[PDB]
Formats: sequence, structure tokens, C-alpha cells
Amino acid sequence: ETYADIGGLDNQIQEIKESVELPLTHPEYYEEMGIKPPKGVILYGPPGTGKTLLAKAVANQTSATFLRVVGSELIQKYLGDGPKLVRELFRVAEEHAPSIVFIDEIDAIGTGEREIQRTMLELLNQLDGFDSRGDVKVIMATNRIETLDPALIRPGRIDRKIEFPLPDEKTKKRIFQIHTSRMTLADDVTLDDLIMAKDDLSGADIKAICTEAGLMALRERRMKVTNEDFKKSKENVLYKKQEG
Amino acid sequence: RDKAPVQPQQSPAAAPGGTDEKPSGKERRDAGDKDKEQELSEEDKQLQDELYRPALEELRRQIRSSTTSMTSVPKPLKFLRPHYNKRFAADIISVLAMTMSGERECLKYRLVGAGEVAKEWQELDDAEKVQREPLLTLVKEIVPLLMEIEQVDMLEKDIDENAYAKVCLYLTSCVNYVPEPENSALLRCALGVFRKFSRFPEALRLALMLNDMELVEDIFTSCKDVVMLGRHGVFLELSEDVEEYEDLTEIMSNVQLNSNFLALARELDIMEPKVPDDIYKTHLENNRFGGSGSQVDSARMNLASSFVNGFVNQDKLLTDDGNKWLYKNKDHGMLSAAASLGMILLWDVDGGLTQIDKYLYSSEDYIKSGALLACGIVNSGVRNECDPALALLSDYVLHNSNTMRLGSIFGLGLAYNREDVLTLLLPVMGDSKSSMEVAGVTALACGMIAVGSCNGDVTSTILQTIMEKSETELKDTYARWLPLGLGLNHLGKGEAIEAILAALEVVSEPFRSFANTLVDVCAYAGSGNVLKVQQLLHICSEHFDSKEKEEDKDKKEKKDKDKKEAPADMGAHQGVAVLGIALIAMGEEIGAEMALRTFGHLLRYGEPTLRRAVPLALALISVSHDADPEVSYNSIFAARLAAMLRQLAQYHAKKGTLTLCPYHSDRQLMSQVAVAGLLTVLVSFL
Repeated sequence: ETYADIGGLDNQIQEIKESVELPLTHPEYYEEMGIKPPKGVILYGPPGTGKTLLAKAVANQTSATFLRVVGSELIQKYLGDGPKLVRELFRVAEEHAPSIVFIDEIDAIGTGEREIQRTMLELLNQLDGFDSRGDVKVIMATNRIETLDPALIRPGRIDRKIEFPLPDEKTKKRIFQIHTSRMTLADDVTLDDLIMAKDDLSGADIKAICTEAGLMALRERRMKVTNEDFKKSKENVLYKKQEG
Repeated sequence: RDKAPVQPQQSPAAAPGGTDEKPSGKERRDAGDKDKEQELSEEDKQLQDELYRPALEELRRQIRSSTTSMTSVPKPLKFLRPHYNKRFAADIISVLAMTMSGERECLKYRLVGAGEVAKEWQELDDAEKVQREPLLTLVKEIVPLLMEIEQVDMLEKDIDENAYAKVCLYLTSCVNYVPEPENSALLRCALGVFRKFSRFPEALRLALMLNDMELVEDIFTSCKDVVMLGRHGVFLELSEDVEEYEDLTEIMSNVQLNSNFLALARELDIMEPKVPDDIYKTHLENNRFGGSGSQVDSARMNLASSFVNGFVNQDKLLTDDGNKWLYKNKDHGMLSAAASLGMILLWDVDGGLTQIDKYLYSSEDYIKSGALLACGIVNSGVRNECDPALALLSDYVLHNSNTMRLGSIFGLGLAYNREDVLTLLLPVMGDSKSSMEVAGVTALACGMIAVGSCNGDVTSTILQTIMEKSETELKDTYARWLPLGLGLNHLGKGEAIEAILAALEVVSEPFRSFANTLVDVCAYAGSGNVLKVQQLLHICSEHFDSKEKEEDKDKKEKKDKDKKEAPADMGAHQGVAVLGIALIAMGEEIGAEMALRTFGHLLRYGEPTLRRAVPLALALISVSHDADPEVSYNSIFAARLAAMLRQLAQYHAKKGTLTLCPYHSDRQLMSQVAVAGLLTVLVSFL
């Protein structure tokens, strides 16, 4: 799962590649310009689930320090300490300057409640660079671009924004091609009904049925993918999210 | 099927019942039985019973080998005289004969030390040559020459499988766990099967480990018969040691058959193509000479600038940036800066004379001494600058030819059991000048000359320097750098008796006992000698605070190949120099995340010895993640040694003895700045 493994959006992934791989890397075309917009790009996707967004943010994992603050889950599951956790992540990001701060599944306003507004306004104040400079990049990702309030736009996006097209079975075709690039299975497995089986799904539950397809197919001690065991294991995922 | 009709057939002692019941067991032996052979409790009485007795012995060893037995399995087969690609043959031959002959060769090989084990072992050899399971029956038949006729009996068609796989993992595991007397059989039998086969460079590695003179001639007539050239000349001249390049240059001084074996064997063809290849494909920026050559001051950062300058050989601007740069420097800075023009010109043998001739016979002693050192550094095969410096040699108190003896004996030692310089080095060691670097570059000179000898030597060279070493127990630095050359002459492994002789005569007061543990350091290049590991842990708690540094420092040389075990818990100790032992034990490898993880903790220290020792290994282990630790050094510092050495790392960022000697001799930098004249001439830095 690298930046060159997925297809159909190579321009959209070389835009974030050439955009967030600009600072601290390839310095011959970085210091002569002297712009340095330390804001980073903002990702989104109607499918979301972190699989496509993680497939876009995986470009930084090539050569960099691993650091990903996925969502505000730890902000709401803990006591109302406020922005001091973001200050600790920002000072360890200061001590870890060759990094890229990535945020996935932003569920601050999408999901006490009055503290989310003040920790989001203070999060905006610290993210804008009130007492900082172009040290680390910030990439924001979520399930809907409309979840970001207009407050988080003008001082939260000054670098670049992108648009994610509908899957149209091409992101699903490339994701399924990657999931079938390592396993051994013929073309007897119908693609359309399984990539569009429930309503639509890019990579998450097809990765799940690939995991329980390798395991469930390993239960029969045969590496071949039976035409009835794959859909027989698919009935569990199709039935799970529809019964309750 | 059920055992109701066939189970009571083994109870009677009738001969026909055996001669027809046993073939039925041979027919049903393809799957063994319906169960785990629980008939032993009923057929165990047939042990004392004996026409077709080999079949009864085969069934007995089949069931005893089937349920459990450790010694009684191969006896019915060594007494049976076996007689009379299938599943049955794979079952009773592959695993039952693999483990069977494995425990027979194990019990007989470890018990006594006949022809039965040879016939069974060759029968399993051919049967597994038919079964064609690689490295498994081999890895089982390693420890039981037998291996010679085994490999030359098996290496007929499969070349890259047994050679690449068996020689790769069995070479790594052979140098890791297998002792030396079997590794020599790997080298001779591999010399045979690799001499008869292709892939010469692995046989050249066999010449690196064997250190033989016939292998280079056989690989020169065999590589000459089958004709790239410059590459095998490069790692040919770099792979060869001090012995076989002078023996090679004398046999090729004899015949050479093409003039190209001395053309390549001379230091002109490994260096003449590099200049256009280095200048063309690379383009270095000038901001390092301008910046790193601009923030230098205090007459020590300028020494770091003579280091950056000297170790630059494209651009030659900082080399010829005006004059007075050498005059403003110090005396030892006049030695290092005088040798800088020699370190920047390890090319263009024609122009070396007309470039170094400017500083020759100048008005200053250090300019001409460092100029002769420059003439010794620029080349290693010209040997035409010896006479004007080595000729006179008559000082006897202080005269210039002593520093010219440093540069000329040291540079000639880098250029080189030749007596044409050792006979002149006898009055050098017999002089015993108060200058430490005299016996420094003399002991290191004769040491680097004497590495790679046939089982070393205990002649009047090391005997003379030991008698004259113990003659005067003053200036213990002599008792520190003399064991360097001693241990250099101790090379020649193969269970030589030099360690025992040194253990008999050298054992004295802890200075020559420190020499003894230095002989223990250089005497353990590597083998299966776990006694050195339990002895390492036992002696690791010694009160002497230097044999821990050197003897514990030997860890980076003993286990230098299996780097998975090199990281240890030395950092958790409380010794004053154990963090230096692990810090130097890091080395100069590719610098994985574990190494930089150790440098993250070793970088922050309060004493200037560790803060000065950390940038050398930090920049040698990594040749947007290189200058970041240097920025960390800027955050720690912002003394003189930390700034000069941190700039030395600023430019250092971007089993041959030549790459193992210089730093091991450099382990005594915690002294006067007199050593800094020898600090910049390290030859291990590529």
C-alpha cells in the first residue's frame, strides 16, 4: 500500500505528494522560492473510513518519522483537560520536526459538548501558528468537507484544497487489483456485485473479506478461492451491517 | 483395515508366517498402519528371536524407529546389510534415513574419534541426491575428508542452488558457529568445486580468507582465458592483502604473461579511471568550502578546515585559496597542513612531483617533514622518494630526519616482511627517542607491514620491541601504542602459538599485562570460541579501567558480522568509559534505526571525551537525516575539541587490516594535541 499502488487518481496523489513532500525534502527547488505556506493540504472523502485517506497520507511514510494523530477521539474520551494535549503533541512535534502531522476521521462537530467549540477555536489558534513557524505540516482528513466550519477555513486553509471524485468502480477496481495482486485467484469471482454488493464500498470491508477470505479459504487447506466460500464469507459482512 | 486377521500373525514363530507376514508389512508400510504403531507391547518379545532375518531386522528397526528409540535404530541397519521417487522410499529413506543416519553419524562421530558409517553416509548421500531436498540433509550432515568427497560428489549439475544457498548460509553459519578447522575444509573444498565451476569472485573471496598465492595465479589465467576488467581490478587490488600483492607483484615481476597483471597490480590502474568518473558524474557545491571554510577560527577550527581540505580527494579552490594559511597554523598544524597537499593529491602521479616539490627542502622543518609525509601519502607504489629522506637518517638526538622519519616511515608503511626498510628500522626502535610518535609510526609501520603473515612470526622484531619495551617502564604511551603493532603482527590466525608464548613470557606488571590483553584483542578476529564470551563476561568486571576499554572494545571486531547480537546492555552499566565502549562498538556500518537510537542517548553527555567521541562514529556510521544530528550538536554546544570534532563530523557526514587498524590506533586520542598530527592521516576513511 504505497502512493504508486493505487490508480485512477495519480494526479490527485502526485498533487499531495508534490505538495507535502516540498518542505524538508528536495531543497534545490524549495529554498529559492521562499514562500513556505505552513498550512498543508486538507483531504476528504465520502467513503472515508481511513482506507483511501490513509492511502493518500501513506506518501509521507516513505522516509519520515511516523506520527499520526487520528481524530479527536482521545480529546473526548478523556477529562476536560483542553488543548494541553495538543500542546504536548505540538512540542513533541517540535522535538520531531522531520514529521508530518496527519489527522484522520475528524469527528469534533460531527458527533462536554460546549468544550468542543473552545478546544476547536484554540486548536485553530495553535494550528495557525500563533507562536510557531514552518516547522511541521498539518494534513486534515475527514468524511465530509462540509463538516469544517467557516472559522476553520480562512485561517485553517491557505495552502491548497482538493476534491475527491466518486468511486465509479475505478478506485474499487484498483483497490481490488491490489488485494488480488498478492493472492492467487482466477477471474471466476464476479467483481461488480461484490464492489457494489451492499450499496458501495471502496476498500474497507473488501479488505475485511480478503482477510477472512485468506483465513476462511485457509480453513479448507486450499489456496484456491472457491466460488461459494468467498460469497459465503461475504454473507456475514452483508448481513452484519444490515441486521443491526 | 482392521488388525483382527493380521494382528495375531506375528505371535507364532513359524518361518512361513514370517516370510509371508513380513512382505505384508512391507506392502502396508507405505502408510505405516492405521494408528501410531501401538503393537510394540505385543511384538517386543521377538527381540531374542532371529531365514529372512534381514526383513525381521528391518521391521524391528522400523517399529522401534516408529515409536521411540535413540540408539537401537541404526543397529539393525548396520548389521542388516541393506538389500532388496516413491512415497514409500521418501518415507523410509528421506525422514527415517535422514534422522536415522543423522543420529548414527552423531552418536558415532561424538562417541569415537569405521566403514559402516561411510557406506551408510554415502548411501544417504546418493539417496538424497535423488530426493533432491537441499540444505536439510546437508545441514544435518554438516558436523560429520568426508565433507570434501561429499561436496565434490554432489556438485555436478546444481551450481547456484548449493553454491549460493549452501555456501551463503553455510558460510555465514560456518564463520558464526562452525569452528575453524572445518572452515578450512570449506575453503579448500570450496576452492575445488569453485575452481572447477564459474563465478570467480567468490573464489576471490576464498582468496581473501585463505590468503594464498596460487589462487590469484589460477584466477588470473582462468580470468585471463575467459575475458569487466577494471572492476575485478578494483576489488582485486582492494580485496588482496599485504602478502599476496607483493608475492603477486614478484611472480608477475617474473612472468606476468601480458604486462597487464603488473599494469593492474601497480597503483596506477585502480586510480587512473576514477578521476574522470568522479569529476564527470558528480558536481559538488562550493557553499561547503565557503561556509565550512568561513566559520573557522581559533587555530583549531582552521585545523578542521585542513581536515575538510585534506579529505576532499573535483573543485580545487579551497586547496589554492591564497597563501599564509599554512603559516598561520601551529607546529602540529604545520604537519597536518603540510600533509594536506598530499592528502588532496592521491592522483595524477606525473604532477605529484611538480606539485609537492614546492614545500620540499623548505626553510621550516615541519614543512619539509610534512612534505615528505605528503610524498608518502600521494602514492603507494612509486617508492622513489625513499632515498632523499631515508638515506641519511643520521640524527641520534633531535635532527629533522626524525620528523622526516615520521612522515617517511609512516608514509612508506602505508605504501607497503621487506628487510630493506626494517634493517634501517632497527636503529629506529633502538634509538628510543622521547617523541612518542617515533615508536608510534614505527610500531604501526612495521605492524601494518607485518599483517597477513603466514602464522605470524616471533622473530627479533617483536622480540626486540618487547625487550626494549620492558627495558624502560616510562612514558606508558609507549606501552599503549607498542601493543598496537604487536597485535598487528599477531595476525595469522589458525591456532598459532603466539598467544601462548606471549601468555608465558609477557605476563608481568599490569602494563605488559595490558599488552597481553591487547594481544587477546587482536588474537580473536573471530571463530566459534564462546569461551571468549563467557570469559568476556567473567573478566568484564575487572578493576583495571583500560582492559575493559580495549578488551570490551574488541566486541566491534569479534562479532562484526552478526550485527543482530552486537547491541547489548553496555549503556545500562556505571563504568566511566563503558558508554564509550558501546559508542565505539557502533562502528561505521550503514547506520540503521537502532544505531541512531543509540546515538540519540550517547549524544547527550557531560564529559568532553564522550561528546568528542560521539560525532566521529555518528558521522562515520552515516555516509535530510544526516545534518539533523549535527543541528542537535548545535543545540547541545550552542569546547574547542567539540567544535573542531563537530566540524570533522560536518564533513564526515558527506577482513582487511587497512580498515581495522587506524581507529584501533586512534583509540588513544585523550592525550596531548601531538596526536592530532596523526589524527588527520587515517587511511581507513574512503
